[PDB]
This record gives sequence, C-alpha cells and structure tokens, in this order.
Amino acid sequence: NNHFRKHWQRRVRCHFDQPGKKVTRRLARRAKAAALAPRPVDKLRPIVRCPTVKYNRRTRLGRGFTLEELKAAGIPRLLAPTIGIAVDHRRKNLSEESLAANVQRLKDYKARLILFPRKSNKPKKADTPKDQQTAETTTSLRTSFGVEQPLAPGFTEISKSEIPAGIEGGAYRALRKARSDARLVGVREKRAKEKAEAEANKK
Amino acid sequence: SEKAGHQTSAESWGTGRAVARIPRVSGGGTHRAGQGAFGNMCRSGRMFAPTKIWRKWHVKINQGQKRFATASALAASAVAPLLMARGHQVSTVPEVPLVVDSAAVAGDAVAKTAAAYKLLKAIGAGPDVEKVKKSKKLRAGKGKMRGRRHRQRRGPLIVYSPEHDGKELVKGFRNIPGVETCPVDALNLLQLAPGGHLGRFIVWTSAAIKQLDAVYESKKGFFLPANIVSQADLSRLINSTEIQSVLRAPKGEARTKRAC
Amino acid sequence: PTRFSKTRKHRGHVVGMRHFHLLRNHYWRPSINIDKLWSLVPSDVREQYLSGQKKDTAPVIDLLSHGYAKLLGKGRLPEIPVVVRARYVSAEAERKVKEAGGVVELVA
Amino acid sequence: MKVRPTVSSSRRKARKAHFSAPSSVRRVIMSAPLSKELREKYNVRSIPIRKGDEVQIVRGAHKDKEGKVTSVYRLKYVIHVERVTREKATGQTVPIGIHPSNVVITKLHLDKDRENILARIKAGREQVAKAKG
RNA sequence: AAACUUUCAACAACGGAUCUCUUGGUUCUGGCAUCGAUGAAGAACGCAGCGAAAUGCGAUAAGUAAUGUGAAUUGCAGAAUGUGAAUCAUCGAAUCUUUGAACGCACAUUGCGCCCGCCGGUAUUCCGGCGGGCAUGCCUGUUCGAGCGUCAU
RNA sequence: CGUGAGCCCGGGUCGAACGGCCUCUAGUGCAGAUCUUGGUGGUAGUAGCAAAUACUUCAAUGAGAACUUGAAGGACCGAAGUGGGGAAAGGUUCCAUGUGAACAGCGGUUGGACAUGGGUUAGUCGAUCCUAAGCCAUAGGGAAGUUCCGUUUCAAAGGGGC
RNA sequence: CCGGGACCGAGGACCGCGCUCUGCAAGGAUGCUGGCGUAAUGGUCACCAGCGACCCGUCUUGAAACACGGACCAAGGAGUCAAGGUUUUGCGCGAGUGUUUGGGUGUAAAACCCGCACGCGUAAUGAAAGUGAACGUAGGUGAGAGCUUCGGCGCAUCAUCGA
RNA sequence: UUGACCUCGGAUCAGGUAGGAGGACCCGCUGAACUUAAGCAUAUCAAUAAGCGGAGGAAAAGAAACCAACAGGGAUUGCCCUAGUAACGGCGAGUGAAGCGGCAACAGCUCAAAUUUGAAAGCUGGCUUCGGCCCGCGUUGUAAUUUGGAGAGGAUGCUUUGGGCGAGGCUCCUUCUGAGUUCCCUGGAACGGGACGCCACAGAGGGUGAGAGCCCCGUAUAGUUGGAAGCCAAGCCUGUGUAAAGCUCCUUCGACGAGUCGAGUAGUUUGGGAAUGCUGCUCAAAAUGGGAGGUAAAUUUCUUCUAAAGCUAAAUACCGGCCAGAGACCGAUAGCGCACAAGUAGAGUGAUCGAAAGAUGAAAAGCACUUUGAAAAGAGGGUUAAAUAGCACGUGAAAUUGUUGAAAGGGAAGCGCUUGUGACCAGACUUGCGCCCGGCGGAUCAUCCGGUGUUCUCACCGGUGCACUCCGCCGGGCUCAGGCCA
Repeated sequence: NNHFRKHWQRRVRCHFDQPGKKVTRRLARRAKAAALAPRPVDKLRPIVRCPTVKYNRRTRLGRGFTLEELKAAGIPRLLAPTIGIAVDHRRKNLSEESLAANVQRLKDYKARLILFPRKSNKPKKADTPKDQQTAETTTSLRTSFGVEQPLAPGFTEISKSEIPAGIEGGAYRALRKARSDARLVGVREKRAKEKAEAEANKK
Repeated sequence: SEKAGHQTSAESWGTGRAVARIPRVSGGGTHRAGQGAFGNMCRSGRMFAPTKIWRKWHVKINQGQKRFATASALAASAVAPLLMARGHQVSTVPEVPLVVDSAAVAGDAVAKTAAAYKLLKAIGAGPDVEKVKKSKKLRAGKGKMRGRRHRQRRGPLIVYSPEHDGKELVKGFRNIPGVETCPVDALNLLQLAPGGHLGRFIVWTSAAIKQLDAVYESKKGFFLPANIVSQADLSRLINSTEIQSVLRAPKGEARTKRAC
Repeated sequence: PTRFSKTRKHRGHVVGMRHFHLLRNHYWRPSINIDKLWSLVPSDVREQYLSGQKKDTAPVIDLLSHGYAKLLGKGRLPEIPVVVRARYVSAEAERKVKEAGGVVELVA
Repeated sequence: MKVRPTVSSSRRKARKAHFSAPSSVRRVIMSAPLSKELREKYNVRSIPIRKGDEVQIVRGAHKDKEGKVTSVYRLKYVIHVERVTREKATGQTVPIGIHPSNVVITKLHLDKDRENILARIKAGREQVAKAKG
C-alpha cells in the first residue's frame, strides 16, 4: 500500500521551519498581549458537552455563550463582546443543567471583572471605582476559567447500607428486554389496532 | 539543485560505427555541441541519485533514554578517574564533585570576566582553562572555508541555579574560552558527555547541588534507574568467603607444562 | 549508515454487506473484564479494601469515566461488594458481581 | 561572540565587503594609531590617516623610518611616505606602499575638521568611561 | 663497434593532474510588500581629455541639485579644492534621445499630415524649425442634435 | 613493516597548512561501459601540395626576393572576355602611410592581413508619390479565450454652397 | 650388532616417565675451534642462462569456438534516498508505551520541561443484529532443564485428552 | 407653431478609467500522451504537463438551506488524528474522503422584500468672497429605520453619548566606546617560538609582508548626541440631551431573493459506477413552505437548518521580487549554463541552441647597463627570500619527447622459479655487566634522636657517622655475554 504513483516529488512538504514558526507565533502572542494589556489575551468561553455517544462523557470549551445564558446572567448582548465574552447565537439550551452551569460561569466572571471608565474624569455607576481598580489580574481566561472537571469522577465510596437493589430481573435481562421492545414497537401497535378494529366490528 | 545537469537539449546519435550512444548536445558553433550530456559519467551532467532535502536529518530519542543518559553522564562526572581519562586537568582540584559557595557567584559577584577567571583559578580549574587556552589550532580541511576555522579543547562546565544565583554569571563566564555554563534544571547531554566520552569536569554551586534532588523528583514519568548489579566490585565478590568456601579445588595453573 | 551496508563489501564483485457512510462513533464501546476491575480503584484505597480495613463502605466505579462501556466477565472477583455503573454488561460479569455481593447499575 | 542578528560572522561576506568597499568606507578602514604623546594629549587612540600627517613606520623592513604622507592610495589600501622609496632598474625612485596599520602617527595634519573629529572621539570616550565607572 | 629498436636512471621538454586557496554556487531559515498611459518591463542609439567591453548615465548624458562625510582620484595628461576633493555615501529636487502596452496616420520610410501659437530668413501670402495638441473602449456631467417613439397647446 | 589491500622512513623539489586514536557521517575505492572531458603517440617528415598553356633577364628595396617594384622580353584572356559598369548580399573590404608575430597549406620586403589616419557633397539620379498581385484597421458577427472572419457590410461612416 | 651419508635443532628455571643411578643418550643442541668484522653474509635493480608460462574483460551454451570492447595517459564514472512492511541485533520502560501537532522555556533551528487528546497494545467472533472467554491449587496424562527434605516439585517447550 | 418626455447619436466638450510587465504561491477555464494494467477501447498516469483568462501581499474561503442523532455541537482556514478507514474498481492493476476529537488562530456583519408622506430629509459636478450659490441625478426611489440572532407596534421606568490637551512609552536613521605594536631568537616580512603584562557583558568575523582578544575595522552591554514621521497611552479640561441608544414585558403584526429549486436526460467528475458535484437541453414549483437526514417508492411522524443577493482580519502557501542570517553542502571536468567584459563568444532563416575560460610576487621591485643578432631573442650582468616565480608566470604528476650514462637484440617482447655477473644499498658491530686489587674525590654508610607523611610499618627530612663504612671516577687483572660465515 504505497501511494507513490503520481508525481509526488513536486509537492513534498518538509517542516524545517517548525522552530522558526514557533518563535514567530510566540512573538505574535507577545505583541497581541502587549496591545491588549491589561485585558486578557482571549475571550471567555462556555462549557459544552461533546456530541456523539463516544465523546458525550467529556466536557470542553465551546464557541460562545447563548443569548438565554446572557439574559439569565444579566449581561446585554451588545455589552458582552466588549468586555471579553464570546457570544454564540446558534447554540441553544435544551436542558437546564448546561444553562445553569454557564450562567454561574458568567456570574463568576462578572464578579471578578474590573471595568475601567471610558473617561477618566467622569466615572459612571456601572464602572469600577479607582480604589477597586487595583488588584492582581489574570491574562489567560483559558487557564483561569478553564474546564475544571472534564469527566465525571470515576471513583466514589458509599456505605454498604446504601448499596442499590438494582434493576429487577437483572441488568443483562433489562438490556435484552429494552432491545426487544424497541425492535417490536411497530408489530405490537399493528396487532393492537387490528384487535381494536375487530372489537369495533364485532362488539 | 533539481535542474542541474538537465538544463540542456541533447539527443543520442543512435547506433553506429563511431561513437558511443550517449545523448549529445545539439547545435553547432561552440565546444559544447556534440558533447555528452545527462549522464553521471559525463562532465557537466547530473549526479547519480541527486541529494534531496527530505532526507531524515533528525533523530527521535525516547525521553526516558535521554534522561537515563543524562543521569549516567552526571554519575560519571563524579568519578575522578574518568575526568582524567577524558583529558581534563584535575590534579589540583580539591574535591570531586567541585561545589563552590553560592555567595561567591550570586548577584554580580562574578559578573566581570576578571572576577570569574579569578574564581576559577582560586578553586583550581585554572590548569584546565589554561589547557583550553593553549590548545587552539587551525582546523584541517574545508571547515575553514565553511565557517569552522579553529578547534580547541573543552573546559569546565559551571552548573548554577537561576533562581538563587541569578544569570549575570553567564555574562561573566562567557568570554573565557572553553568555559561553559548551564542551569541546574536544563542539563545538556551534549555538554555532559562531549563527543560521547564520559567524564566532564563540572563546577557546581551550592544552590544547584541543593536543587538537583528536586529537579530529578519533578521529572514526570521518570525515576532514577535500578542497576542490574548491586555491588560492582568483582574482586570483592570473587574473593569473598561465601564464594571461595564452596569452590572446587583448582584443576590447573595459569601456565601448563608441555607433557610431550 | 552507508559504511555498514553490504554494497561496500560488494565493491569489486558486481464480503457480505456494504455500509455506506459508516460512523465509527456509533460502534464505539470499549470493554473491560472483571479481573481488571479493581485496577480502576486508586492504589492505596484498593489495598485498604483488599486487606479489609473498609468493612462498612463499598466502592462505586463509573466505567465511562475510565473510558469503558461494557463490563465483560473474564476472571473472578474477591468477596467485596462493588457498585459498577456501565452502559453494557455481560451475563457472566453481572452474575459474578452479584456473587461478590455488589450490583451492576445501567447508565447511558 | 556576536549576539546581534544584523552582525554576520561570514568570512566570504567580510572579505567581499573589505575588497569592494567604497572610498568613504576605505577611509575608515585605512586607520592608524597615534603616538603615546598624541594619545595622552587628545585622549584618542586611532584616527583615519590622511595626506600631510607625519608617520613613523613600526613594522616591516622599513621600520623606524619617519616621514610625511605624500599619498593615501586607497585603491591598493596603501600610503606613500617621504624618502621611503626604492630604486627601479633604471635608477628612478618609486614609492613603496605601506599599510597604515604598520605605522604610527607622530604629528597630525590638523585643521577644523580634524579638531572636530578629535573632539567627538574624546567626548565619547569620556562619556563611556563615566557611564561605565 | 656504431646507428636503429627496446629497457632502466638523472636533467631538460610537452601537458596541466595533484595539493593549498575562493569577492562563486547550492540548500535552509527569518523579515518585507513596492511595476505601468504621472508612460513600465524590454529594445535601439548616444554620453568620459585619452574606452572597444562590463558599469553608470541621457543632449543638464561615467552625470546636475540637495543632505552627510571630510581630503582625494590615479593608467597617463591636465586642473580644482573650505558652498569643500571624491570613480564617496545618502537621496526627498530635477533632467530623462529614438522607441516599446505606445496613443495623429504610418514605419523594410529618420515618410506624410491637421489645429493653435512662437522664432529665424526681404516677408500679410513663401520656406525651415520649435512649443502645446489630435489613439481606442467605457463611466459621470455638459452642450449640440435626430426620430409622426410620444405628450400638451 | 604487513600474506595482502596498504603503512612508515630517508634523499630531492616545494611553499601553508596537516595528521594519529575512539566515535559520527557519506556524492567514499575503476581497466574496460564503440564510456565523458582534456591531453599525447606510432603511422610519418609519410600520403600529398600535378585542372584553369609560362615563364626569363637586368636594376632597385631589403637581413633575406620564383611568387615586391621599374624597365626589357616572351605569352594568355580574345568583346557570351581574365574588359568597362550595376541589382541582390556584404559592410569599410576603398585610399595613404607604417608593420614584429599570427594568417595568405612554398616564401614574402607584398596583401582584401595587422596599426594609425582619411574618404561617400544632388530641386534635376533613386527613395519619398501612385497603384498591382496581396496584407492590415474600422461597422458587425463568431470564439472559454489567446483571437477568427469581415475590407462594403444590416453604419446616423460628409462634402459643398447661400 | 657394527659402519658410511643427507636434512632438521621446534621449546626455554624446576616439576614427568624412566634407566645402564657419583650420573644419563630419560617431557625438542650443546661443546670446542678458525677466519672476517665488512659490502664478507644479506637485500634491491639491470641483464644473461636453465626450466616454466596463450590477451584481458564480456556473451553463449554443458562447454569451447565464433562474436563484441580495448592506440596511450590523467581526472570524472554506476544498488542511492524517502515512505511502508517483515525477520534478526542492541537499548529504555513494561500492561502499558509513544515529550517534540502544540504549549512553556531558552545561552535561540540546540538543549530542558508540560499535558489533553490520539495511535498501537490490553478480546475475540460474526455478513450483520449481536454475544463475549475458570467445573478443578487455570485441568488430566507422557516427557522435560533445574532444584530437592532424595518422598518428590517440576520452567520453557513438545505430544495427547478435556474445559 | 411652441415647448416637454423617451430612446438613440456627435464633440481634440469637462473630469476619469482599462490595456502591458510579472505570474514562486493564488482563483478559474481548457486539456494530453509516455507510463501502469500480458497487449488493450473501462481504468491508471491525471481531474497532472502544455495552452488561455484574472488577482494580491497573500489569494481563496467564511458567518450554515452545516454537522449530527448526542446529556447535542456551532463561520472560515491550516496542522495532528480520523485512515490506507467507509467506499469505488475490466480480466485488477489500483484509487480513496468525511463528522466527531486535540491544537494554531479567532470577529462579526451589510442589502432586497414596509409610505418620510407633516414636507428626497440623499448625492455627482461647476463657480466661489470658502459663508454659500447654481446646473443636474433621482419618485420606474436617493437618506434615516429593519435582516430572522430578529424586528415592527405599544406599555414601562431607569441607564448611555460630544469635543480638546496630554506626562510618558514604542518603532527608524544618526555621534561615540577595552586592552602591548615591551624585550630576546628565526625569518625578506612576526601575526611563529620564549619572557613579562593588560582587557574581557567584547576570545564572532575580516584585514595587515606567515596562526594577532590588546596594529586597524569591527565585536558586547548599557547607554549617549541629533532629526523626521507615525502609533499606543496614565491622567486632566470642558457641552449636556435639541436629539439619538440600550434593557424589561406584551394583545397583535412579523414582508425573508424564480427559468431559481426540483425532476428527466447527456457529457464530464467524484470514494460517493444504489448515496457526489458541475454544465448543456426539456419540463418547471410551493407557502409551516422548502432543502438535507449517503438504498428506490407510498403513508404517518421526527430532527436540523432557511438556498437561488453581498462584505470581512488571523492562523495557511510562496523554485517570483527586495533585505538579511546560516550549513556535518561543492571547492574551478565540482558547485547554477555562467567564481572571469556569461545567457557572453559562437552557430542557426527562425523558433531556439549555447561554451571555453580562476591563482607571478609581500611589494612590479615586470630586468638598468654592456655585448651578439635585421628582429624575435640569446649571453653576461641585475631585482627578489626565491626567476628552481620572467606577465608562456604557485605547485608542476602521467601519457609522450630530447640529451647524457648503462645494457640487450639470428622472424616479438613482457611474466614465474632459481643461480650468476655488474651497479647500488639497509642493518649488525665499535663493547657491556659483575668480581679482585691499587690510586684519587666526597661524605645523601649502620644505629640512635626529633619532626612529617603513610599502606600503621614502612619511608622522607634535620643532627650523628670520621673513613676496615658508603658513593662516583681513573688504571690494571679475571669471568661471563656479545656481530657475520664456517
């Protein structure tokens, strides 16, 4: 299985510029940090659960916070990108748990946020006062507001009196019964409607 | 270059009675016309199997084997016979491994080259520095044309702790020929075993010798190796009472008499 | 290296069905036997459980956190009650857990 | 060891620059040290040589000969000194080219521009000495 | 015996290998984004006191201005040098022949024009020369128009 | 010295770098390929320098004269010329001085060679103007397009006078 | 048993077998003497003499012959690199292993550090749905190195019968 | 008759714009064959080369008519993995993605579909006294408002804003930077060897008559003169609400792109030859409608988005251009064809083809003068450290050639074994060791004492030795071992 039957030597890509490109990326990161200081170098990202049955055990960072999350946390959608929060209008909150977790995340960010006034001489009521603008600050939101607990805890201890009884008939039998019922959904419905029609005909 | 030997138009003159069937440069009016081309046996032709940049230049080494080799080089640096066997002049060194006080190097104590040289002569690395100074020679070959003009021996390596000793000692030791410096947390096997030969002469600071255990405890996935031999003194094992008391009597000597 | 090659020495002498659009994430379900089940417990706590210093507690093991979806039944278990949460289970594995005194809980 | 990325340690590039330098660069290249008296007088170690200077030759076969510079022939990187000549076959005198680093300047042809050069060099040397002191 | 042919040796020839060198290639890496109708890339013809080429330049022609440095250039001859040498560096001001997308029509021609001014030759009329103009497609506006296409009177 | 590939030394020439040992690395070892490039022999002072009738005397120049010049002879082309001029093509070969080598398959003082200078003058001779066979624009139509057809068209294509 | 001749002298304290036992011919040469002390011995080169001796490479078939290349000399001149397998060798760790896509750091293309994922391995079988590895000190029998308290226990591996 | 619209024209009208070059990378179009399949029309090479059009510093793509089927992710691009996998494939050679996941980098928006209708509120151009005024475009629609994330209408009570300085910092060219030419030897010349120093945040590199940290340029770090143009920025002055703007709730309303989607067919393309895209031809939509949900169809559901209009940085590419730094690369038949007046000289009608060719010496000091020659040159004599470096020029191999010396040769030479002759040579040897006497010159003889080190019992150092003891020398004598051939 060797795929060398085309003119492969015309488009061989070597990577002797790997350390140089790393140095270039680090210089760009320094320049971006210096331009954005004292703001963090990145935006705040939500916690989302990966799709498919393979990766739904693990959580990761998403694109941006939903409009429902912003409304529940009390941040307007026009102010949110101007204070370091990513906004995603495509994502929806189908369940309460992810919504609550992201609202708590936004509330923690708003509690730890320092907001400087637009004009120095005229601070407003929503702005951080000068005696509170001085504190230790973070520059990496991906570190300070990362995914703390990506997977569920794999080990927990319970007392022997609290051991569950379990599914009646056995877990293996429960799985077999669930599979069999799923495969026999429509046959039983056809039989039931045929029996109902026969009962209506010969009542 | 991938086009070398091939920027020419040449066609073979066919089977005949006079000339070999090499492709020959077409045209006329010049010396090149009618001359052989494209062959590796031809003047002004392409070489056999031209060199390519996608040759495998770099070697991937397991991090465990790198750390193992670094540990072995550090262990060989504390063996005074190997220091002499690697060519270092250590006859006046008071103790191996040589540990100097961090008060003599911390801050700007040895930020000047004169102060660093004085410290080396005081602690006894002076003969090794002078060996490096006297060993300078002109390189034999095309390395002189290619930017590698001189060769000299390797001198001492000062290992320091950047947290407590600072980094101005690097500037202070930089101009002394053959003298190298290294942080305790970034030790280099290319420096610890130059040329693949064990026994580099190292001057340690007290701060570095204090953080060495923390450095080798912080390496995730690596532990200090267990040796397959517990006692390396083969004479002590062989002439121990436990082994000698159970041996069969000798069946001969080192020299055998010729019977016939 | 070129100097070790033999050429330098020889110098001078020369079925079934087709599945369109297969997604492997559908069929992802790694399996673990019960003889490796106690290896998922952290080492010190496992030693305490096996020695017998925890007679009033039972360990709860989530296989999905360790990356396993099915608990298979190769080997034997010690007589210690263990709660096991898994997406799939084999009949022999569930039976051996029940003999050990624990329970197999089904999750998704 | 050089640290600055704009500095090249290439022998080929250095030799090309030396042997194809323009005339203003060759002036600075063609520099000679001052005598001890002039060094203590002006606090200057070396200056570019020019016609009208008085030099003493301290290297070569014409060592300890002293004379005035008659020509600074920058194309062969040499200078010509009074009475430092040789005889041809015919008996005529032809000057012998001396490199400026083989001589020491004993008396300077001095004017406003040379005074300005000496003043800048001296002020810079004292400024560096005071800053590093 | 010599000569001749061959062999061996020293010296001398022929030839340019070998060694040593390298203002050149080759490959990698880093940085940058800037050609042209305000006439480019390319071509031709010229220009130095004494040049054929390479280099530089355009009738202001191995160059002018300006800024900086600060005493050369050099093969010969001859001169200039504190507004100041230089085959110097820098470069923001200019000059920039005939061409070329090449644009009055042509061009295998140093051919033939048209409009408005100017200069010289006796010149309102004639003859030469010079200056500014006269290509095509398309856009916006202006102005002059055509059509029983069509409206009001 | 080594079985050997080779290694080491002495003598001579020479002028700026180079070697031993252990690892690392490869564009790493030649008698052949009618091999590539360059150089050099025997053949060999050989084959040959024999179409176009043909040369001789004296003097001068010069180191040197069959093939330079003057004179004196003898011949040839024989007007479809070995004559006098042009078109194409070449480009200074034209003229005058001077000349080592190289070139003129012998020589050479001579030369279309080499070096330095000079030489081409038009209202009337040609070009320039006209059209021929033919080619290229414009209107317009094709073609993905570079571009192709089209040369009187299915064009509001312009002159003059009061 | 007694003569005559040729070639050879390996080893390097003693040890052993022995005998004809003050010693020896018994597990390998010593003793005495002469000339010379240098080109005398020895070596290299040129040549003569006796004897010996086809011109190399290639191709072919079984082989020769045929055929092809080779005037001479110098320099150049042909199993290489990449990817992917496979067997063997060395090395690290080991039910785990792989830092180097990336991030951190740096004396800056080096070296040092970091971890989420992911790859391979840890489970197979079936077209698939799916199911998924202990009756027993992880079984019995015959061998089997090694150990043994000398009764036996029995590694690897092989053969066989079972689960 | 006079004028207005609409459409179409003219002008060397006023003001603009395009072409060509470059094309490494980028966006499209068009499009092979050698090759690999035994051959070969499927296929492969290859949706490649060549050909054509169009851009930029990047381009392109890009804010879902997406992926999915999950506890759901959430514009684009690229790397790693997915994965040589799903899949496609004569007679099989072969071909071959995507979602998820980790990372680099992240940034969102503009129109059409509404009546401003209590007031085209919009804009090009001309002239200006720079205040504006005109000629027009436009109602077949120029501004404000709205873009599905919504929004419009209400209700509600709070929040929001415009200008001007600006300390200081950053980017770029400029002035300046440490230390021996100390002494001796060799040498033509020290940059070599030796001695004594000094500098070093500089011992990188180059030059200078041979290997130079300190002779010269440079090199290192802090700065330090002078100038220009930008950017960022701690703070500080002021106007305050005519107007715009956000949030909350809601009866209601809530326009959303057509020869387009879709279907058939043909060609091409794809892993998508049952599930791909594109184009041509034919037919041709709808309003909870439409697209998709990788097996054709009907019925009932479900889940996701919202096409047929548009813009937009970064991470990504780069055999072209400009600037710079490097290499376990090549060292003049090598490395680019070109280290040189090389894309030159030369050749070809032309398209095009296309070389050879580096090195005197530190410095020309490139040979004065005499003499022989017509001259070229020769000989003396000079320069140089060297002419055994003479502009044929560093070194100067082999083939091949001349002279000198030796030898052999009656139709081949060359080669192997072994002598011989001639010529030319490497070794070896020259005496050493040990005793016995005699003569000298000295006390680093044995023992003891003290100190020191060690291997803890062995040594060294200072005193002591007084010459029958030790150590060298010089004469003899003796023994032993010594070279080559017998």
